[PDB]
Parts: sequence; structure tokens; C-alpha cells
Amino acid sequence: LFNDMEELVIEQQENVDVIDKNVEDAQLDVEQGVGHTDKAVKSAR
Amino acid sequence: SRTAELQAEIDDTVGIMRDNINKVAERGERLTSIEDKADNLAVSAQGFKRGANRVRKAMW
Amino acid sequence: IKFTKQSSVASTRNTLKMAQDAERAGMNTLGMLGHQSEQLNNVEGNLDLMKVQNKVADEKVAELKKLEMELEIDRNLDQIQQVSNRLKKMALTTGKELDSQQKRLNNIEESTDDLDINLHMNTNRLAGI
Amino acid sequence: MSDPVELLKRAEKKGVPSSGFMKLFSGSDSYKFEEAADLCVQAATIYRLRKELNLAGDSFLKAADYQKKAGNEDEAGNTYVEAYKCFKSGGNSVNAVDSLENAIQIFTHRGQFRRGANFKFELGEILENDLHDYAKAIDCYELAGEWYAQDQSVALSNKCFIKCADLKALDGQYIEASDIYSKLIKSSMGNRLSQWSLKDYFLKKGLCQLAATDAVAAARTLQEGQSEDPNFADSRESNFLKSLIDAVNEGDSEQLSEHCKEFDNFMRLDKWKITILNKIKESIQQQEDDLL
Amino acid sequence: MSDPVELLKRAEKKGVPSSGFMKLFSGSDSYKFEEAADLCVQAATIYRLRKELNLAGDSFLKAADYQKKAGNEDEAGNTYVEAYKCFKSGGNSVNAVDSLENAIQIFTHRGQFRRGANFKFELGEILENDLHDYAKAIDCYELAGEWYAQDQSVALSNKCFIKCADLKALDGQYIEASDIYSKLIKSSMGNRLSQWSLKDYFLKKGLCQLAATDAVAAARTLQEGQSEDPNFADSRESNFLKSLIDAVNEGDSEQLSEHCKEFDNFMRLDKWKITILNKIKESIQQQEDDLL
Repeated sequence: LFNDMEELVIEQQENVDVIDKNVEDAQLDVEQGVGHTDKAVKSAR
Repeated sequence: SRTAELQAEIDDTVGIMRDNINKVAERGERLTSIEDKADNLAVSAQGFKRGANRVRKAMW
Repeated sequence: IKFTKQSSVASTRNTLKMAQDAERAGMNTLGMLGHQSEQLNNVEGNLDLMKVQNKVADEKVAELKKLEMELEIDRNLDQIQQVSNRLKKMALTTGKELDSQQKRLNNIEESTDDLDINLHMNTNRLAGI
Repeated sequence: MSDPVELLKRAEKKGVPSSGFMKLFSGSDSYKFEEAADLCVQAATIYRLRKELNLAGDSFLKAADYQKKAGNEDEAGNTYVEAYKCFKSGGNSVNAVDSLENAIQIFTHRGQFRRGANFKFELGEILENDLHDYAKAIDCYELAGEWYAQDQSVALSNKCFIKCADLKALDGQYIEASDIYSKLIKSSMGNRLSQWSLKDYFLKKGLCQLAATDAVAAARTLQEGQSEDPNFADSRESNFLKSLIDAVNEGDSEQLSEHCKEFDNFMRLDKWKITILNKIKESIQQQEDDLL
Repeated sequence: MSDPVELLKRAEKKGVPSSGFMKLFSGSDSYKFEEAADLCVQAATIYRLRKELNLAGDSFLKAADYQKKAGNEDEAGNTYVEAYKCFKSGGNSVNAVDSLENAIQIFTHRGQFRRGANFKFELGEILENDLHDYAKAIDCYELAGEWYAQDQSVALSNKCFIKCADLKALDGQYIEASDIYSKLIKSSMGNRLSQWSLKDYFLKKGLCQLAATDAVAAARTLQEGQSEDPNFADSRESNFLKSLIDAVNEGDSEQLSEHCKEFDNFMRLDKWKITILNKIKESIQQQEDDLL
């Protein structure tokens, strides 16, 4: 049962890698987007 | 009496760690769902960036 | 009598071996769970920053629209007991750490879903401006 | 709530492409297919709320078809995955298979090998368990493992290749199963985390080689494992495989069955090992029957 | 599907900046590089679909360079990660290293020390296994662990420090490796999850200091382990370290050989410890050479 637990954690490593990478990209993309809306508000005024 | 105590301790760890197996199965299901939703989140963030950029160009 | 003792010695040898190997399995599992805990801490931080950025996005979009054999048996049992104690501590440990990470992963799930919905809303609003 | 039948009828009406003279005055038909898809999605949601799951799957399939006609292939793949979820929860394995095939095609064409591997794996599961189409399941698991290997997913690759090797060995393809086990072994060397699978791996390889009557191959596999993995050298699996090789070389099926019982008492033989071991016994018995 | 070579040629024609008179009438070159990058990415996804990974990685590198020229540094880093993916899956470790270097520089330049540290660790692993660049991999691990300490990630820094000290000790640099083991001891002290790691650390530090002919240093390392860490006090590692210290105090290489044998008897020894202990024995032999 140790072994099965440990193998399930093997599989879950990639889940953790993908969540970190994807949430990072999402955060960065939203930062760029909020910058873009800030510039849009600046121009519209 | 020592060997019996060792046997009891091992049985208890077996029980604790079967519960651990069930918990890590639940954790794996949760992590799969979170992976799917974070792929969704990244796609949505890119779309929001692009739409905000297009609006920025529009008002300029 | 001698044969039975030899069988006991061999069995205690196997028990000690594969017990030690179980110790290893749990150990690397725990180091690995701590690694993934750190990664999930990063995920949580990014989600928090993203919530703040979506508040800013909400307000900006709103304005944008507005605009010898016995002895060996004994010693092998000694070693097995030591390892087994360490194994029990590890099992109680992994149960606890999985519990905390399970609540954390739940909250991560709802936070990601909420951020996704908010971003889709803001993108739909920006499409009409 | 709207009637899903009326939503589907309106979706069908809107989904008719512009033909003839009207094509000179009508804009891109993309837009029309987009609302046909939206109407189909609404009907699918209403069916899903009613637990009329197969109908929801059908509506999602129609929505995905219209999305494909609009050029929105990514949305089409997502909707095929939704149609899949509806069919799988509905017990309609055939339409579930069709949905994943379409979805995986869309995903692979878009360079999303990760998602395509996930769904190819799930498709293989439906083929193994629900439809019992083992051959194309083997194909699914092999290809998913290849896609995972390209992504440097050693682990998901290995899960797929375990399943592929097991199904191949059960189907009489012992040599190819042994070769997949060789690949899996080579991938699991040196990784502290996988050594337990590694012992198992060596055993299975030898067993296939005994089912192919190539006892020399079993011997070299066992020697290899003894040398390259100390944990396997001293393991019950190595000793058991030594013992099976010895029984096979002797032509003593009873000794093999005794060894199987002994190994069973200490480590339960799962169904797969029982099948392969029975095959090995049968090959022995057939050889005596010819020698008699 | 389009021919990827034609896409690359179109990108290359499109990769030429405006020079001279038409620069006065042509807009910013950013759009133009954007088009070239899109073409290269499309060609590279096609290459990836045909399993021609090296060409896909090269096209990723070209697209990343063009995007750097366009000012989209983050997309260039992502494309460098893709080039890494296809190069390492393609077996070209040197080009994967180049992609990792460019990506790490990009990520550090944008304040993403986290990505920098992760990919520095991947880079060091690739160097240790494929290219046997031990010194530069040591630097990679040290820098990764340092940036991880800057990121407050205890576990990542701890792991990177373990491999960093491992490589440093095996390469003759005992004092610095023991110093990193002291850092590992201090960072891991008081944590119940890293207890076992500590149990190993004290021993490793003592071993390294003993390979440096500083017997008093291994003695203080052992005494620190016994007094500070209760579990290590009763651990076989502490007893092995005292017995190593005693044997080298006596200069009895035979006794040392014996203690290696008993330590192997219950806990199979790892190549790191074998190399260090062989170096200690050979130091007894160099001492023997001095002894005349």
C-alpha cells in the first residue's frame, strides 16, 4: 500500500507542474490585460 | 509479548495508511479537476489579454 | 527444531529488508508532498494576485463601458520494531498532510473557477466596446 | 425552461448553409453555425438537468458539428468532451468512443498532445472494460504512451505502457509485451521512486518469455535484473523467476505449480500472472505429451 | 496542411528589418516579426506532428529569437521552453541546454526567479547525466537553491542543496560540500518531515570532513549530530560515523574495511558514500606512502 500511494504521488507530480505553469501563465496574461485596460482608460479620457 | 505488540503496531499502521490510500485517491481526482480548470483559466486569461488589447487599440 | 529456527531467521531477515524498503517509500513520498506543497503555495499566491487584478479589471471595464539463531531473531525483531515505529509516525504524518492539502486543493479549485468566470465576463464586456 | 426539442429545431433551421443567389447577400455562414451550436448547447444543458444524458450527448454532438462548420475547432473539441461525459455517464459507450475519437483528432491537429493523450487513454479504458475491444485498446494505450513520452511524461507514459504490455501479453503477443517491458524497465532504472514497479517489471518480462517458450530469454532477463538492480537481485520475484525457469528447463509442470503456490502464499498472484503461468504450464505439458 | 519549409522561408523573407528609405514609410517592425514568429510556430507544430523534433526545436529557437526582436520576451521564453521540450525529447542535450539558458535569462530578467531556479535545476540534471559537465551543473544547483531560498521555498532549496553538496563532495571539494551539508542541517533542523534527511546529513558532513583529513572535524560533526538530533543519536548512521572516526584515528584500514562491510550488511551503501570511504582508505594508503 505504501507503493500504491507513492505511485499515485508519481502521477500527481505532473498535475502539480501543470497547475503551477498554467496558473503562472494566467496570472501573467491577466497582468498584461489589466495593463491594456489601464491604457485604454487613459486614452478614452 | 513484544512480538504481539509489534504485530499490533504494524496492523494499526496498515489501517492508517489504507486510509492514506483513500485520501490520495481523492487528492488525485481533485488534482485532475484542478488541472482542467487551470487550463480553462489560462485560456481565459489569454483571451482577456487579447480583448483588452483590442479595446486599447480601438479607443486609440 | 533447528529447521524451524532457520525458517524464523530467514523470515525475520525478509521482514527487516522489506520493512526498510517501505520506510524508503514513505520517506520519498513525504519529501515529494512537501515539494508539491511549496508548488501549491505558489499557485495560491498567484491566484490571490489574480483576484486583486480582476477587481481592478472589473472597475476599469465598468468605466470603459460608461465612456546464534535465537540472538539473530532477537536483533532482527529489534530493528523491525525501530523501523515500524518510524513507519507508524510516517503514516499518521501522511494522513495529516493529505488532509491539509485536501482542504487547500479544494479552495484552489473554487478560486480558479471564480477567476475563470470573472475573466469570461470581462472579456464578453470588452467585446462590446 | 425552454423546450429542448424547440431549441434543436431552431438550431437545425439556422444551421442550413446559404445556397445560391442568397450567398451573394449573406455574410459569412460562420455566425449562423455559432448560434446553431449555442442553441444545441442549451438543449444539451436542459437534457443534462433532466438526466436524459444520451440526448444531451446527441445535442452536444450536433453543437460540436456546427462549431466545426464555424471554424471553432477548439470549442468543438471541448463540446465533444462534454458529449463524451454525457454518454459515459449514460452507459452509451459507443457514442462515447466516437466523441473521444473526434475530440482527440481535434486536439492532436491543434498540437495539444497532452489533452489528446489523456483522452486517448480514457478511450482505451472504455475499450478494455465496457466494449472488450482489446486490440484497438492496445493501439490506444501504445499511442498515448508515445505522446506522453514525447512530452517527457515518463510516468503517464509508463502507465499507458503497463496497460499496453499487459493487454498484449494476455492476447498471446508475448514478445512485443516483453519488448514494452524492456522499454519500461529502461525508463525506470535509477529512479528511486519506481523501483517497486521495477521488480514487478522484470518478473512480467520473464513470464512472457516463458509463454513464448524462450527460456533462454527468461534467463538473460533475470541475470540482467540481478546485476543492474540490487533490490531485484534479492527479491522474491527474482527467486520465483529463477524457479520458473528451472521448472521450464526440466520439463516438470508439477514443480512449476508448486512454485506458483509457494509464491502465491507470500505474494498473491493477480489474474494476469495466473493466466500467463497457466500458459507456461500448458506449454510444458504439451512438450511432455509430444515426448511421450 | 502547409509545407513547414515554405512557412520557414516566408518567415525568413519576413524576418528582414526595414532598412533605409522604406523605414521612413513602414510602420514598427514589431508586427513583421510577429508574422514571422507565427509562421515559424506553425511550421514547428507541423514538424512536431511528424515526430521531427529537432527541426521543431530549431524553428522554436528561430521564433523565440524573432519574438525577442519583437519585444515579447515572455512569449520568447515560452517558445524557448518549447524548443527545450523538443530538443530534450530529440536527444540533443546541447541545444536543450541552450534553450534552458535563454529561458532562464529571460525569466530572471522578468523577476521570475522561480522559473529560473526550476529550469536551472533541469539544466543541471541534463548536464550531470548527458554532458557530464560537473562543475557547471554544481553552479546550476547552487544558484537554483539560492534563488529558492530567496523565494522562501524550503523544499526546493533543500533538494537542490542535497544534489549540490553531492556533486561537490564527489569532485574532491570536501570542505565546501561539508559546509553545504551544514547549511542543510541548519535549514532542516527542527522539522519533523525532514528528520530522516537530517539523519543522513550529519553522517554525510562527517564523511566529507574526514575525507579532508580533518578527523577532529568529523568528531565535532558527530558530536553535533548526537547532541542536537535525538533520532540521529540512536541511529545506525551515528554509530557508523563514530566507528569510521575510530578506525581512522587508529589508522587501521582493515578495521575500516570491516565497518564498511557491516554498514552494507543492514543498509546497502550508495555510490557517494563508497567513493568518499574509498577516498578515506586511499588516504590511509597515501599516509602509508608518507610512512616511509
